Amino acid sequence: SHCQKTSLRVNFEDIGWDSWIIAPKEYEAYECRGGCFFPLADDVTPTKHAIVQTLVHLKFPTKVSKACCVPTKLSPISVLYKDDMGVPTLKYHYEGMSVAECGCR
Amino acid sequence: SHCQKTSLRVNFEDIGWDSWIIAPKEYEAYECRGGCFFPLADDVTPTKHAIVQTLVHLKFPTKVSKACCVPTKLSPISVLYKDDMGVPTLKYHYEGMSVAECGCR
Ligand SMILES: [Cl-]
Ligand SMILES: [Cl-]
Ligand SMILES: [Cl-]
Ligand SMILES: [Cl-]
Ligand SMILES: [Cl-]
Ligand SMILES: [Cl-]
Ligand SMILES: [Cl-]
Ligand SMILES: [Cl-]
Ligand SMILES: [Cl-]
Ligand SMILES: [Cl-]
Ligand SMILES: [Cl-]
Ligand SMILES: [Cl-]
Ligand SMILES: [Cl-]
Ligand SMILES: [Cl-]
Ligand SMILES: [Cl-]
Ligand SMILES: [Cl-]
Ligand SMILES: [Cl-]
Ligand SMILES: [Cl-]
Ligand code: NA
Ligand code: NA
Ligand code: NA
Ligand code: NA
Ligand code: NA
Ligand code: NA
Repeated sequence: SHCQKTSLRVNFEDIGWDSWIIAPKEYEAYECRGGCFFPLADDVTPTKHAIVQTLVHLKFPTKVSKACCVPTKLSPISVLYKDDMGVPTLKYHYEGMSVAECGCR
Repeated sequence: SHCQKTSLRVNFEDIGWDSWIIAPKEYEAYECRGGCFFPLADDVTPTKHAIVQTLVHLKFPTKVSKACCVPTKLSPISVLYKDDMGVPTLKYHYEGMSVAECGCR
């Protein structure tokens, strides 16, 4: 029950990107679910600040917050997008769109 | 009320690091408080995945989660630590201990 990568299928029409993304209709974004708490896992790759914060949160839960599970590396997808001239263009590596790694931060 | 850097003073005795950190006693870790929601701010430097996720969260709040405000860059501190030989040693740049920048991820 710790920080890891789960599935998240994102339909572009739901987020209102349909007016400038022809295809695909949906894609697999993934998301990062899971607690950042001790005992920690081997591959959350946690920062020292995350560790410190998680501990101060144990001592002072009402004041300080836990560290979050977040994407630590991202991947491109390809998209077929409406050009300002109204000409379908391909964006081969549309950066930052899918999750490669999660971690505590 | 958006993602930004607030103060967080961390006493090493509270987190149980006192047994191997002689000095300092306390330091300024900072933390990243604030919502990741729209309308966004100019300097959250948000990733496309964070933006997509925040939108899917609006449509499906019970299922998907918001994007978190997290440290995006960190700074060292210096620490005076007990060596395994029992000899105070200085760790001049103890990396990853303080927040330099926050962002939505
Ligand atoms: Cl899904
Ligand atoms: Cl466990
Ligand atoms: Cl641990
Ligand atoms: Cl670190
Ligand atoms: Cl809180
Ligand atoms: Cl472009
Ligand atoms: Cl490209
Ligand atoms: Cl290529
Ligand atoms: Cl891009
Ligand atoms: Cl404080
Ligand atoms: Cl606002
Ligand atoms: Cl915005
Ligand atoms: Cl991005
Ligand atoms: Cl949820
Ligand atoms: Cl060392
Ligand atoms: Cl050093
Ligand atoms: Cl130096
Ligand atoms: Cl280090
Ligand atoms: Na969904
Ligand atoms: Na408290
Ligand atoms: Na390629
Ligand atoms: Na405090
Ligand atoms: Na829902
Ligand atoms: Na220096």
